[PDB]
Amino acid sequence: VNSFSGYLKLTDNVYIKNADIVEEAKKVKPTVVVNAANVYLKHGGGVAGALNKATNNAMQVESDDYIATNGPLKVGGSCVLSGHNLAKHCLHVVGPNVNKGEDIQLLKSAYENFNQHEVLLAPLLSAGIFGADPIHSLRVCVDTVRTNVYLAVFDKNLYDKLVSSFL
Ligand SMILES: CN(C)C[C@@H](CO)Nc1ncnc2[nH]ccc12
Ligand SMILES: [Cl-]
Repeated sequence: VNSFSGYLKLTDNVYIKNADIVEEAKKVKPTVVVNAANVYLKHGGGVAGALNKATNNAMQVESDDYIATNGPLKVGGSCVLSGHNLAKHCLHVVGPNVNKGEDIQLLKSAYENFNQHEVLLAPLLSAGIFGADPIHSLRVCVDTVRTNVYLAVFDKNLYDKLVSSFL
C-alpha cells in the first residue's frame, strides 16, 4: 500500500492520472520523481523547467555541478540526484527528443531506467515538448517498466485520449 490516490490502473504495475507532476510530488513526496531531462541537465521547459522552478533552482545548481564533474548523460540514460523539496530522489531520464532528430527506439532504453526503482512518480517520456507520440510513449512504458509506476499526464484532453485509446 502506498499514498498515491485517484489513479486509474492500466496493468499490474502501471497507473495513470490527469495531474500536474509538480503538485503531485509536493503532495505525495514520493521516494522517486522522474524528470524528463536532457543530456546537459538544462531544466528550461516542460516537466524539467517546472520541477526545477518548484525547487527554487536548487535542482539546476545541483545539476550543473553534476555535469561539470561527469559530463553529459546519454540519450536513453539517467542519473539519480536529490529530490529536493519534491521527493527523496529525482531520477533524471533522457528520452529521445524528436525535435532534435533523435532515434525513437531509444525510448525503450530510457524507460528501462525505471526498473532500478521499486516505485516511481513519472511523466510520459519523450512526450510534450520532446515531440513524440504520447500514445506510443504510454505503450512503451507499459511494455518496458516492470516496477510500479504512477504516471502524471498534465493535459486533461490528452489524458482522456490516452485512457480511451489504451489497449
Ligand atoms: C504537457 N504534456 C503534453 C507533456 C508532459 C510530458 O509528457 N508534460 C508534463 N507532464 C506532467 N506534468 C507536467 N508538469 C509540467 C509539464 C508536465
Ligand atoms: Cl512537456
